[PDB]
Amino acid sequence: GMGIVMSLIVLAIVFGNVLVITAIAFERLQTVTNYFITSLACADLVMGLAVVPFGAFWTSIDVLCVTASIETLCVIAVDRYFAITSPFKYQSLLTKNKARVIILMVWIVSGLTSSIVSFYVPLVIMVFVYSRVFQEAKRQLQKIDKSEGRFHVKFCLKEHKALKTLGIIMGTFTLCWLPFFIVYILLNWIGYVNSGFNPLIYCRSPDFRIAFQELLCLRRSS
Amino acid sequence: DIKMTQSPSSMYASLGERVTITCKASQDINSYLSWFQQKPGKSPKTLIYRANRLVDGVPSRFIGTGSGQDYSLTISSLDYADMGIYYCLQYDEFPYTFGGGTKLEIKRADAAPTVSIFPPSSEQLTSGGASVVCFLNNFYPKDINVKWKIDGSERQNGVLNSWTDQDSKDSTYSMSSTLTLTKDEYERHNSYTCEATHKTSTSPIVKSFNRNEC
Amino acid sequence: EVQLQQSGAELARPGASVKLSCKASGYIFTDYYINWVRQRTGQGFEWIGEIYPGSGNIDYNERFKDKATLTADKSSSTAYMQLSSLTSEDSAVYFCVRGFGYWGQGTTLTVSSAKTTPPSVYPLAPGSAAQTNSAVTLGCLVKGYFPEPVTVTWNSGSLSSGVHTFPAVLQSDLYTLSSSVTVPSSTWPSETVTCNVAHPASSTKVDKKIVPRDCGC
Repeated sequence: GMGIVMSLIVLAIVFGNVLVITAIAFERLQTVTNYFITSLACADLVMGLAVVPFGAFWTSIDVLCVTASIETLCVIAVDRYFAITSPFKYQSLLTKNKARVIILMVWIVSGLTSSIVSFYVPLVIMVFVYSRVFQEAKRQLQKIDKSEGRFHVKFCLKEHKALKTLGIIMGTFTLCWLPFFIVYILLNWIGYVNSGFNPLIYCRSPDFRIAFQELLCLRRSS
Repeated sequence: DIKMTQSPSSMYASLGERVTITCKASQDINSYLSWFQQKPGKSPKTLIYRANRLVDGVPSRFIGTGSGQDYSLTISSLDYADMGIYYCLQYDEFPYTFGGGTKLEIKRADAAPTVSIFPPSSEQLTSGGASVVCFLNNFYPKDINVKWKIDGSERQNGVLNSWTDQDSKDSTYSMSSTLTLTKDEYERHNSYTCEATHKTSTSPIVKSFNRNEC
Repeated sequence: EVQLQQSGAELARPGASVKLSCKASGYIFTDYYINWVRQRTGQGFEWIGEIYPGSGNIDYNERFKDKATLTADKSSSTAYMQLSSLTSEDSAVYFCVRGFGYWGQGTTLTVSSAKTTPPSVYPLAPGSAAQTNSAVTLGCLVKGYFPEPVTVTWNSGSLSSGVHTFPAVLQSDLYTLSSSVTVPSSTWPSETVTCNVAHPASSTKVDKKIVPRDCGC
C-alpha cells in the first residue's frame, strides 16, 4: 500500500526536473545561476531514474548524485558572492563557457569521491559564504535612495528575492541531509524529499513560474 | 516612533507676500522629507520631496529648504490658489510619520454677506416636512453670525449650520443655516426672518418671508 | 493620465471586514510602492502600510499589524487593503498613494450598524418675486442621506464660477447638506439651471431642475 504510494513521488523526480532542464535549454532563462540549477536538475533526475526506483554501480551513482548537489550548492553561494561584492552589475564574472567547465569538473571530482570531505567542508563554507552574502545584500538593499520608488519621477528588492529562492533551496537541502549525516532508512528517505522541492519553490518565488506554465500550454493563470 | 511638529498651526497672509512654514522632526531624517497640500474636499497634491526637489508640475514659487532635523516650506509671492492645509512627511524610517499640518488662509478686504432666505420647497411639504434654508454668502472676515426669528419671537432649536473654507476666486467665506421643522411646525407660524450680524456693518442684514401671502 | 481609482464610499457593519481596492493606470504598476494612509474626519494622516507590487515586501505599521493586510495584483494593476474586525473608530478616509507622490481618489469607509439611505433633493428658489439684484442666487438642499459622501454639481459640471457647497452636517443619524449657486438675473429664469446630486454609497445619481416659483406667490 505505502509502496505504491511512493510510486507517484518518482514521477515528480522525472517530471519536476525535466520541466527545468528543457526550460533553461528559453533565451531569458539562460543564465549562469540557472546553469548550476540545471546541474542540480540532472543530479536529481538521475537519482530519480536510477536511485529512487530500484531503491523502492547502483550505489556508485547514489553517491555521485548527492556528493554533487551539496557540492554545487557551494558553487552557488560562492558565485553569487562574487556578484554582490562585484563592482559593476549584479552578475557573476564566470563566463558561459567557463561555467560549463566548472560544471563538468563538479561531476568528475564528485565521481572520484567522506562525510567531512563531501558533506562537512562543502556545507561548512557554503553556509558562511552565503551568510556573508545575505548580510551584504541587506546593507546594500537599503543603501538605496529612499526616494527611489515613491517619487521616481543594480541590486534591488527584486534581486533580493533571487537570494530568497536560492536561500531556501540551500536551506532545505541541509535539513533534508543533516539528520542523515548526523529510523536510519527513514532519514535516508527524508534525503529523497529534496527531489520534489526544487521545482516546487521555483514556482511562487522566481520567474520559473511563468516558465513552467509555458512548458504546459497556458495552464491556468492566462 | 518619530514625532514631527510643524509650526505654525494657523496662518493668514496676503497675496504677493512670502509665507514660510517650518517642520522639525525628533530624529534625524536624511533629507527624506516631503511637503504636500490638502484642499477642502480634494485629495492631497504633493509639492516637494527629498527636502528641496519640486515635484513636476508644481509652481516654481514653492521652495523647500532644510537639512537633517529641521526643514521648511517657503512660498515666495503667495497666490490666491495657494489656500489650504500643508503637511510635511518623513519617509526615512518606519513607521512613516506625518506632521500636524499647518493651515494657510489669505487676508482679504472686509466684505458684507449676500444673505438670502428660501421657504420650504412645495415638493418637500408634500413629502412630509419643511426645511427653511438661508445663505450667508461671500463675506470677510470669517467670523459671521445669524439668529432665526419667527413671528417676532426668535429661537435656535433644530437649526443646522455649516461654513465653507475660503473660496478659490473670491477668497471669501460663506455660511448656510437651515432650521428644519415639520409640515405642522412650519404651518403654525407666519413670519420667518433670517438676521445676520457681521463685522462689516452695525446694522444686521435681514431677510424674511411670510408663509401666508405666498 | 496618471491615476489611482478608488471606491469613494464603503459601508460595513461593526465586527465585519472590508477589502478596499485601488486601480492604478497611467504608469508602470511595478515601478512604485503603493502606500495606504488613513485620514480620520478633519484629522491628520496615519500611515497604515506600504506594499511593493514588484517584489512583495509589505511593511505594516505596528498599530495596524494584525488589523490590515496589504495585497497587490501585478496583472490587474490594482492593489487591495484587507481590513479586519472593523470597529467604530475605523471610520475614515482611506487613501491609496503611489508612494506619497500621487494620492489616490480616496475611499470613505464607515463602520456602522446603520442602514444606507439615499438623500432627498429639494430646490430652493427666490421667494416673493424679489428682483433686487443684477444677480440671483438659488440652491438645492440635499437632506437626509447615509453614509458619506455625496457629489454636488450644477448643470452637469457646466456651471462652476460662483457656486458654494457646504460640508454635510449630521442631524439625527442622517447627513444633511446644501448648495447655493449665483447667476446673472438675466440668465436663470431664462435658461435652465439644475443641481446634480450623487450618492455612491447607494449608487444614487439625482438631477434637480429649478422652476422659478409658484407665481403664484
